[PDB]
Amino acid sequence: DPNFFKMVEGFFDRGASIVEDKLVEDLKTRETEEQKRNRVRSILRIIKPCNHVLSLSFPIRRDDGSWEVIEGYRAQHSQHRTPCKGGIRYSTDVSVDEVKALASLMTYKCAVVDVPFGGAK
Amino acid sequence: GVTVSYFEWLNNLNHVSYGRLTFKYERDSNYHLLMSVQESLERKFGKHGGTIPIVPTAEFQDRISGASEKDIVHSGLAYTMERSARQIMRTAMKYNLGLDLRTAAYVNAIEKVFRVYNEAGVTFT
Ligand SMILES: NC(=O)C1=CN([C@@H]2O[C@H](COP(=O)(O)OP(=O)(O)OC[C@H]3O[C@@H](n4cnc5c(N)ncnc54)[C@H](O)[C@@H]3O)[C@@H](O)[C@H]2O)C=CC1
Repeated sequence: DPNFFKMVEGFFDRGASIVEDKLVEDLKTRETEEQKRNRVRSILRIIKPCNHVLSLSFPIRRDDGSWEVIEGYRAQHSQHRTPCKGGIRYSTDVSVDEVKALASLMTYKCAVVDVPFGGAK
Repeated sequence: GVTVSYFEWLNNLNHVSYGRLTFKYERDSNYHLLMSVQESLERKFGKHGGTIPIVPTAEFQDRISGASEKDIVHSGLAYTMERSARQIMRTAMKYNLGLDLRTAAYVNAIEKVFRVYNEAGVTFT
């Protein structure tokens, strides 16, 4: 029973240590054999983190005239294909760490089935 | 520098420097006041023939010839920083805070930021 956000990011780092080699060879450009390495390792650092993350705060007025502060989140992982699609969850245990995770997970989920828009949550 | 940052935002938002349309206008109005004091006296003491050369001071002249935008800024600042102290002095009495000023600073802020949520209907429902 390991942490989850480590699991997802754990796969990406693992799956990038595999494709990295067969991917340098299939590049076309006027570079060295080492400038390509610095080009692949580099793009793979750009795909990994989450571009945008927001954080909100609401003045809601309860039914009994009271007030309280609701607190939300939304993370858009990638912008490479627009829009971004991602569900909304209502739960008292929605951290900002698990929103980054599930957002990144959809950018790859909706890529294996060739659905254009990127990931969010 | 927050106050002057507010003045720069207005300068960039009026699309004209400060006073460009008024410096030479307010300059003439000063010399016509002096020439008015001169004439008015020389209608009473004037039969004696003595001229009365009413003229600006050597400092008030150094204020007319070099009147620029820089003066209006260093003025609107000295007016903010003064109108605002009188409100901290006051609050330091309305709550009997003595020589605790820091608390009176935050008390003014909260008491003004409160009057904006209250008279607005915070909820859009
Ligand atoms: N030759 C190959 O290895 C592959 C060829 N295809 C071909 O693509 C054509 C139709 O695929 P569609 O995507 O439906 O049409 P499309 O013409 O609109 O596809 C545009 C390109 O973007 C890729 N793509 C799709 N969704 C993506 C996403 N979310 N993120 C990143 N890339 C994405 C596709 O694989 C395709 O190469 C067919 O000709 C099919 O055989 C699709 C996958 C692999």
